[PDB]
Amino acid sequence: SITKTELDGILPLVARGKVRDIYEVDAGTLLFVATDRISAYDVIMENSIPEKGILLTKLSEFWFKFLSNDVRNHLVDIAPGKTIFDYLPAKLSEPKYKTQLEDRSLLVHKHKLIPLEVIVRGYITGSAWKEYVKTGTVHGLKQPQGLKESQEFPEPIFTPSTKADENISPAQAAELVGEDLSRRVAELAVKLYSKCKDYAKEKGIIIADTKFEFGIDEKTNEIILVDEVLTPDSSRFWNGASYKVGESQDSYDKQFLRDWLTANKLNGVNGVKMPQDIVDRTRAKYIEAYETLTGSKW
Ligand SMILES: Nc1ncnc2c1ncn2[C@@H]1O[C@H](COP(=O)(O)OP(=O)(O)OP(=O)(O)O)[C@@H](O)[C@H]1O
Ligand SMILES: Nc1ncnc2c1ncn2[C@@H]1O[C@H](COP(=O)(O)O)[C@@H](O)[C@H]1O
Ligand SMILES: [Mg+2]
Ligand SMILES: [Mg+2]
Repeated sequence: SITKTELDGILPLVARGKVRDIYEVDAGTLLFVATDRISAYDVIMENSIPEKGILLTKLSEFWFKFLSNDVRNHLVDIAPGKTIFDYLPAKLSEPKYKTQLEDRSLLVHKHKLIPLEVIVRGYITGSAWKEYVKTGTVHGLKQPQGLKESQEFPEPIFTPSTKADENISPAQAAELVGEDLSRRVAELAVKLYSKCKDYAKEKGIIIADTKFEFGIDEKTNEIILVDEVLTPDSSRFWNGASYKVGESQDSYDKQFLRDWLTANKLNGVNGVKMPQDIVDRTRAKYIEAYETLTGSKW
């Protein structure tokens, strides 16, 4: 398992997120390394879920391919017969480095990002449900009366956010990134979410909502799908089997972890080591999401 990548300065670091380490490959290219870290209640666990980052990378690769005729994406085309390692400095093929990178890394074009978190919600839950119960709105948008918890919205909706996160209205998104650009990302995001939500539902997973990020290629005026796509870290995954309108749903991937944290008053606490049984049960859910959605065997 890979918790924290250690590349000994071979590439400069651009960022470390909750789960991913981002390196600069060259002036036009980044390397996104998904680690096996996991977060709950906005804090990272001390220990890892082995191979989570491989599974999530491969799931993202599946979705990029699934959506290849719908949207351009940031992946660098790896030539036939080659691997990402052929596009990286030779030293990163040495075992001490290759073992940290293989199967969990994506080579991506640097794009100009549209600085907006493009959340699409298919189902009313989370902060959207809380706001709705209080004022009948979601990100300020008036909703029909009588929706029940976890109910499907009449149509999936664009509900933007700004990173720290702040739920904002569509009008505020247009202030931030321009009216026409906000309109284009909203329309595209809803199309992409709906297609993938329908596919996943037929496989038995409900993707209640998802967070996309987009770039813009200004030379072609094309919106580019970037960042994390339709993983349980970027989305709310629910078990289809146990879906019941009018109540909360278990987290597909994190409910075992959340239950254990809650039982021990560890929600939100730093430095927490998960017990082996929690690690194992959580890992098995990632493998099942990967196998069910991609049709591949792990
Ligand atoms: N193709 C792209 N080109 C340039 N930047 C990108 C591209 N795709 C995503 N990014 C940016 O790269 C970074 C991805 O890092 P990552 O999402 O793993 O961590 P984070 O956003 O800092 O924290 P978090 O774990 O909460 O997402 C983000 O700053 C994201 O907006
Ligand atoms: N941009 C990329 N970064 C890292 N791995 C990639 C990338 N593109 C494709 N791959 C991997 O290369 C293999 C062949 O994919 P493809 O190049 O699309 O034919 C797959 O197993 C992918 O996981
Ligand atoms: Mg991010
Ligand atoms: Mg992803």
